[PDB]
Amino acid sequence: SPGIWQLDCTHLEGKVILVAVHVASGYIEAEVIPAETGQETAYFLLKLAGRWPVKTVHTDNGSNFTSTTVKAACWWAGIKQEDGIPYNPQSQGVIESMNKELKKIIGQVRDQAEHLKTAVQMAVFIHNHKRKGYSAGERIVDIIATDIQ
Amino acid sequence: SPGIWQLDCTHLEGKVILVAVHVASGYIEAEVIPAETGQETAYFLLKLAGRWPVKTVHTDNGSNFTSTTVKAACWWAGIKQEDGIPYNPQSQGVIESMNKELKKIIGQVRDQAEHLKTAVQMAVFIHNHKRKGYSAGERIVDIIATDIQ
Ligand SMILES: CN(Cc1ccccc1C(=O)NCc1ccccc1)Cc1ccc2c(c1C(=O)O)OC[C@H](CCC(=O)O)O2
Ligand SMILES: CN(Cc1ccccc1C(=O)NCc1ccccc1)Cc1ccc2c(c1C(=O)O)OC[C@H](CCC(=O)O)O2
Ligand SMILES: [Cl-]
Ligand SMILES: [Cl-]
Repeated sequence: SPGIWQLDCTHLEGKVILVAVHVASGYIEAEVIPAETGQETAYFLLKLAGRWPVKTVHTDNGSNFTSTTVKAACWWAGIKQEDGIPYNPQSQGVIESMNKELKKIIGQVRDQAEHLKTAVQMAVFIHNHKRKGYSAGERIVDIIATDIQ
Repeated sequence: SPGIWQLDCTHLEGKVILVAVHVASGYIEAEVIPAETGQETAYFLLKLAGRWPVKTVHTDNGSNFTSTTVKAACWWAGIKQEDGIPYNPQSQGVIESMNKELKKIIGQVRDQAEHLKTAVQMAVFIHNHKRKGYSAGERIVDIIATDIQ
């Protein structure tokens, strides 16, 4: 499970926030895109996999699962592309809670930037650094390092 | 040194590739931008610092050191902004070598994408996964996890 990630798409201000969540740690990366296309999703996964050791991605919906551009990115980056069916129903609730948390943080910073993308990156920073006591950023590094060793 | 990063700007195809290098590991993040501005640099640092525990950034040039937008990003993200003067002359050679390596990789993948940004992300992936035997991606995680513990 050190290599498992989950995609998540949420909406704000008539734009799309694409999120990848490292399941085991709750660490996230995110970007603002005008719309959630296969090409946007593919590029996002390519970035993610160059930065972290991404073994498996649970796609956020059936369109991204189906997308041959997304499949091409997963092939390129050596990622196992999987569906995102919540066989464990707790997954649904976790993601919904996360989207609510992120939107709350974006609200708290929204006046510190003109553009939504800046606010989203501020929210990523706050989420990943928040101690709950370790932070998600500490947890992901410890989980992966333990795996390497 | 787990928290020390160096900025680096290189050019290709009439575009700018902005790179951050984790000094102790050689791990990199990079993006393609139309031009180096304070705003682009500030946004890049904001992204980097939300993803890794960035303590100190050696700026790539004096304009980015001076830029009040870059200083504002460093303030926001809790980064110590420093100059990039190669007091150790080996620094110069390392960054030059890295730029040549990255451009080499970009050439090797260039026909696998229409857009330069895609090729740059492929190059980031290849660089960070390359075993030198550990990869830069393994070294950065080990270095940071050892720091946390
Ligand atoms: C579609 N294209 C096809 C292609 C075109 C030419 C040669 C090979 C291929 C090919 O299939 N390569 C294999 C491959 C490797 C990795 C990932 C996917 C496929 C690749 C691609 C995907 C997402 C992008 C791209 C590009 C691009 O061509 O550069 O460009 C920027 C864009 C930014 C986000 C947005 O703007 O949506 O995301
Ligand atoms: C310039 N602006 C000033 C500002 C405007 C309104 C309110 C507060 C501030 C303010 O000073 N906040 C403190 C602050 C926090 C964090 C970093 C820097 C400053 C902030 C900013 C920087 C880089 C960006 C932005 C933005 C934006 O406003 O959203 O937008 C996307 C753009 C993308 C890259 C490109 O397009 O160059 O990079
Ligand atoms: Cl972090
Ligand atoms: Cl990696």
